[PDB]
Amino acid sequence: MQGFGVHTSMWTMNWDRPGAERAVAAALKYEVDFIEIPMLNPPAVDTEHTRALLEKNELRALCSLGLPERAWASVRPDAAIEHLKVAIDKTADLGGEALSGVIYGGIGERTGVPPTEAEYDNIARVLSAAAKHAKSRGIELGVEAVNRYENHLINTGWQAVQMIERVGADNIFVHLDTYHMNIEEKGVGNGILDAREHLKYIHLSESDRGTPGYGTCGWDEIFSTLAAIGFKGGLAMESFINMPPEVAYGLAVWRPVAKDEEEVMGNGLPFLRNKAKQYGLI
Amino acid sequence: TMQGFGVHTSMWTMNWDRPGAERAVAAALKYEVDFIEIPMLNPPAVDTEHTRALLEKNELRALCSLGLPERAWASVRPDAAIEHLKVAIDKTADLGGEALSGVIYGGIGERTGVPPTEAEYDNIARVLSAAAKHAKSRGIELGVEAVNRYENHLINTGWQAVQMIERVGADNIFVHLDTYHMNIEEKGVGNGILDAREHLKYIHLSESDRGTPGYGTCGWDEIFSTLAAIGFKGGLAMESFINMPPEVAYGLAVWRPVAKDEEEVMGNGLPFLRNKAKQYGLI
Amino acid sequence: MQGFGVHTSMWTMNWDRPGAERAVAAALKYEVDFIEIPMLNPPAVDTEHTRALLEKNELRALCSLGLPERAWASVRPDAAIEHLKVAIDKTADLGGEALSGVIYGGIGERTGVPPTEAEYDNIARVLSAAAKHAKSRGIELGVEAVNRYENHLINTGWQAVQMIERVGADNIFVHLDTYHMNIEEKGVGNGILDAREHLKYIHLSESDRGTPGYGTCGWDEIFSTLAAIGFKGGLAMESFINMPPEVAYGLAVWRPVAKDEEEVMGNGLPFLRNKAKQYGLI
Amino acid sequence: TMQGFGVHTSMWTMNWDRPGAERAVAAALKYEVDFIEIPMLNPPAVDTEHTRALLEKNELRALCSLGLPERAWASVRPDAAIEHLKVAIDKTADLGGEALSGVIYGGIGERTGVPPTEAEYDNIARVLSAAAKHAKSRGIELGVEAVNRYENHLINTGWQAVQMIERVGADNIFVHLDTYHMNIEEKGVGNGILDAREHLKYIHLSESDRGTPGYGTCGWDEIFSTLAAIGFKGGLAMESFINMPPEVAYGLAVWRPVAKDEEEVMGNGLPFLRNKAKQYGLI
Ligand SMILES: O=C(CO)[C@H](O)[C@@H](O)[C@H](O)CO
Ligand SMILES: O=C(CO)[C@H](O)[C@@H](O)[C@H](O)CO
Ligand SMILES: O=C(CO)[C@H](O)[C@@H](O)[C@H](O)CO
Ligand SMILES: O=C(CO)[C@H](O)[C@@H](O)[C@H](O)CO
Ligand SMILES: OC[C@]1(O)OC[C@@H](O)[C@H](O)[C@H]1O
Ligand SMILES: OC[C@]1(O)OC[C@@H](O)[C@H](O)[C@H]1O
Ligand SMILES: OC[C@]1(O)OC[C@@H](O)[C@H](O)[C@H]1O
Ligand SMILES: [Mg+2]
Ligand SMILES: [Mg+2]
Ligand SMILES: [Mg+2]
Ligand SMILES: [Mg+2]
Repeated sequence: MQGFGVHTSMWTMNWDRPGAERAVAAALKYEVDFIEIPMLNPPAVDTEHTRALLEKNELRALCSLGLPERAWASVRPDAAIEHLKVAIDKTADLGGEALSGVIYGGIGERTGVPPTEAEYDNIARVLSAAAKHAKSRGIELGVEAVNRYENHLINTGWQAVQMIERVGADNIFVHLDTYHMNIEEKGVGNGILDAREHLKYIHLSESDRGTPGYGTCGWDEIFSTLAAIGFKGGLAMESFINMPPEVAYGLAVWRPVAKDEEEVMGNGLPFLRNKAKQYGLI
Repeated sequence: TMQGFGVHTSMWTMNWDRPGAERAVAAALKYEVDFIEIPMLNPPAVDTEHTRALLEKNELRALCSLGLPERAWASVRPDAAIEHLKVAIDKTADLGGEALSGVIYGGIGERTGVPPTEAEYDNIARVLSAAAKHAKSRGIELGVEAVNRYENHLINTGWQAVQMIERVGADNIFVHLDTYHMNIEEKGVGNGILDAREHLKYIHLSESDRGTPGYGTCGWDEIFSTLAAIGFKGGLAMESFINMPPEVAYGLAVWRPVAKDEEEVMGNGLPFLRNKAKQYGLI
Repeated sequence: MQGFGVHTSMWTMNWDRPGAERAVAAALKYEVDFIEIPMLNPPAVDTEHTRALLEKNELRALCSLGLPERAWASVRPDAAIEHLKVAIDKTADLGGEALSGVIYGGIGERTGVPPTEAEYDNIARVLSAAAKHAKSRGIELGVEAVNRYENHLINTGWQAVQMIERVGADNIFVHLDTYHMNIEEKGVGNGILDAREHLKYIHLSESDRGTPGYGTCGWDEIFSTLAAIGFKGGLAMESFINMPPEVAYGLAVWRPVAKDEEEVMGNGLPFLRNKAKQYGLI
Repeated sequence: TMQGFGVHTSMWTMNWDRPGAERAVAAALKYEVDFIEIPMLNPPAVDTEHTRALLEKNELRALCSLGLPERAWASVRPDAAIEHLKVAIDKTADLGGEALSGVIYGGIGERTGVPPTEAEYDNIARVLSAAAKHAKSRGIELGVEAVNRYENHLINTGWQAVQMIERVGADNIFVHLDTYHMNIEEKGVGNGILDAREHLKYIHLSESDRGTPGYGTCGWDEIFSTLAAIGFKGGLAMESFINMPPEVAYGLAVWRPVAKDEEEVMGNGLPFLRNKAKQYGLI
């Protein structure tokens, strides 16, 4: 994945047929290169319809998800493997090139105590099996580090890399998110540095999930460090103008992040494209 | 109105028993602070006279802070919240504290999955009006600390805190901001200070990862410049989660160390904050 | 002045008839509230044409200059007074509301040692005379602090305020410039703080004189501090893009500051207006 | 190959005379820096055996820096520049210095009034080629420091510095950046580091007003993150003009104190920079 993309919560709450149409049409208005589609209810996704829309409008895609509690990999690894296999198949069927996000646990997952080796061992077994299935469908898997309040297992670039190393697959990458790094990284550039050998995808998300350029993220540090490590993967926006219901409780958007998609896309995407030009990103 | 620099004593003591109070006051003297913030996990157990004597002997000012336990969350159990707050207010006053602050309007862990409602805010306002009257009768103030979306769904920004203060209509409730929470919640960190400017009397100076101030993602120059520009008169209180007791830490989503040790946090973070306060004239 | 404006150097440094027309046309294109008119040669300005242009287009204006060497106030105060009187009359007659800039000296002053009381006494005598003339024509005067390399006399907000106190006039204000403050102020907000009782005008200029938003100025600190002191004066964008070479060389522009006007105005003005909205200056 | 932390000796002495050398070396030991950077502005006046003995006695490494005097500006008087640089290189080597850096291609305060020309750059390239051979004969390297538009019109950015190193084609010339200069010249400070990454061996960590690092407008987190990202392994050196060498004062434009004294800059600035280097995993 290359260039600029948008997580489709910018435009649709649910990836149903009307929502897919609405999101793809909106993406065309902004000349982005790809979209990121939530894979939160895999049997409900009409893959033939989404593939038709993507190919007609010359858009690339990937999918992302968080695991439902019934299938959290850390404690119910057999259910997690079965869920990920279905999500991988649907991602591949619609033409998506990867399945990323919190593929190792829940959005809002917490035991109340620090993560344990038994949990990480379960996650490793799940991701090893999922990565084999992904290879059979020709897609990659991404592991997104999220903040301490959304998951207790993988919060930093360094923890994400440790899991990629624990699994020992060749088709799992690290996915970072500036909103999460703004909380978790001891200096935001350190997350990028720690993840550099595996970093293929980054959510350029403002500190309050609003408009990039108008929060507390350290954008100049972020873009300088991406340029320094030779980043050439996907640059994707993530702003919860709409909230997918299956993850709303974990994402904690209790008030509007911005007025509407026109504001976030009209002000945020030019800011990010201009910063990528300024620091010479590949 | 607290003045100068202080510290939240969690780095030495979250259980304010007799040895814990001595340990915390000894730390405050070591680091030469102007005041301490005393956590009240269990208000009834506090020895008010021992603490009062310690503060007076050492010319240390203090305030107290807490969050409501689930049995007393104001949004849903306002009668129980009033009863909890009355005990904490009396203990604060009797030990010589000048205010009770923190998440006095709810608890860590509140989340409905939807936006806060008028019904919830009505209950919070009734609780804070009763608590404010009790605090007035004991000659202290109350502070409302805005915390981030994941800890509570009701008061996350300076502007929401001010709206609640206006809803209650008391004269002795102020806004308490926290740079760690503002780093998530405010649309530009200075905007929390700007929105709260008529009521801001206290700020937690905490790094973005609860570690060492100066070494994270908080915008310290914007924070201190904006405090100076609004003419901030109030407590500058350092807050770090280093050495917090495990069960408290886990409740605040601390799953891994926030910093190497106290010598990193206090040896690097306190001078950073004092230097910034001098730089921008807050001193 | 209130709202947003532009220093017209991007279209005109020589305020002749076609230059005035070109600048007012640009002001309307970018929907600004006011223009800052450079006065390289005050005697040559057609005051009636400019006044009619401003009035017809509902545009407000102020003027600015730096003193030429024959009239540097620190050493040639009588000549400085004569030069300022002519500029003040031209400003008032064209409908301008203030004369600002380096009205206390010139670009290129440098003794090699710290500024002296004798220098400051001559400047104060000049500004006292000029302020009285300005008052008789109904306009104010602004003192722009500029960096150490351009002039050795007034570099910080606090130095500007000390000169306002030394003169004792009631119609002189402080004019700050983010490009100069980025060098001179010990934390950029401190220039605004120190000048808070007298600050009525600010040049919003990137650190390299290029595109605001894309440099090393601390824009969030600048706008938050302006909001916090209750700033109600002019927000004026300044960029050296397309400056006439002669003038550019005198300001040490040895290479392009930006790609073109489309970059500077198309990226820079929205950035600044968005920041002003974000922090409630509007 | 300088490494670790060092200080430009204007922190402590206005001239590198015998009393000034003793003062500066003594102060450097008090702060446990790894090296000092000695101005080479009056080469025939430097007592090289005295400085060598002090450095060797106190286990301190050193390099030298300069700006060319107008009589020997390389862009217009290249033969004089070569003769001046040969003397400066010889004295640097005699006192045990490992490199000669700074504005070795022109003046501090050099200005024609118009943009730089190819003929000026041809002269500089010829000078630097000849100087680089002499430096190799004495076993030291040369550094080219980009400085801002008001101090020199020829080399202002990392990218311009690299273009000159490539033009000269000598393998013993490195790029030397300075955060005070990059704060003005680089379109985003990290771009200077990125542009110079193949040749960057030395950086002045100098605050935006030449005062205390951490208390100005330099983007330190961006600076340190980008240094770490490019694998920087050279010298990290402070530059604060507590004292002003007279031969460059007019060009450096320090008209008012940059800070209270050296105790304030070293006491607050060096720990800040060391802590940032640790934070981003340089040191
Ligand atoms: O940032 C995230 C959740 O905090 C993830 O990026 C998540 O939103 C997935 O995309 C769900 O589609
Ligand atoms: O920031 C806070 C919780 O997130 C509060 O400051 C908390 O630490 C309590 O009041 C502790 O007394
Ligand atoms: O910033 C400035 C010079 O450095 C001034 O603003 C200058 O542009 C003149 O006054 C222009 O009229
Ligand atoms: O930063 C500098 C001058 O602007 C340099 O470090 C200067 O010291 C010369 O290059 C050597 O003095
Ligand atoms: O693919 C075009 C279309 O409009 O997409 C949305 C879907 O609900 C509609 O049934 C279908 O006709
Ligand atoms: O002046 C700013 C401020 O918020 O004004 C109101 C006052 O209660 C506070 O002490 C002070 O910080
Ligand atoms: O090297 C020791 C010493 O003190 O350094 C300073 C120099 O002026 C003195 O002459 C010499 O004795
Ligand atoms: Mg994300
Ligand atoms: Mg707090
Ligand atoms: Mg200006
Ligand atoms: Mg330097």
